[PDB]
Amino acid sequence: ETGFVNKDQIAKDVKQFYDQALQQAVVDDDANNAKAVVKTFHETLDCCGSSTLTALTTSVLKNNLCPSGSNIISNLFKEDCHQKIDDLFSGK
Amino acid sequence: GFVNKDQIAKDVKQFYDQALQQAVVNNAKAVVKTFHETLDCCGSSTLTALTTSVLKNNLCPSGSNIISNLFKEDCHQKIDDLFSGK
Repeated sequence: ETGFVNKDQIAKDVKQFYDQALQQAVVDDDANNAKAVVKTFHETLDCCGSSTLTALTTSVLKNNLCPSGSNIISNLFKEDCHQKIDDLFSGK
Repeated sequence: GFVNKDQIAKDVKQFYDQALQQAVVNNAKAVVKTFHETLDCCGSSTLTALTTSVLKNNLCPSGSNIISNLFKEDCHQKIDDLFSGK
């Protein structure tokens, strides 16, 4: 209900939703929707991968799930998607 | 343990709507501006009066693109698009 949505919980749920989509996008060759979801998160939030899934990030990059210009080294110097999700809900 | 796409999209729209209300009347202005800039939108078709205030109070980013699609691609649509992968 509008007026009762908790910030910590919604941020947790969005991070979980993202992690679910990323895991499926990597493992499921027919997961056209999951791949589209993570591509949209990555482009919208300017991120690639998450801190809970660091061992996946190179597979994520290889399979063109991150925006142009994203690469292994450059991504190490960027915040991960979970931090970007926190920033969104915190207004930073 | 799965987060349902429709439920989380609904929750995020409600989170935005509350921030919009609070901003027009805390950190609500920063939250609204962040949503607007990140999602490339500036209000909601369901909250037209609040949308007017956003435009009068510089809480919306620049672009003919934003304005041409003010309600055609509003923040609720952008939130839907985020969770649906469009």
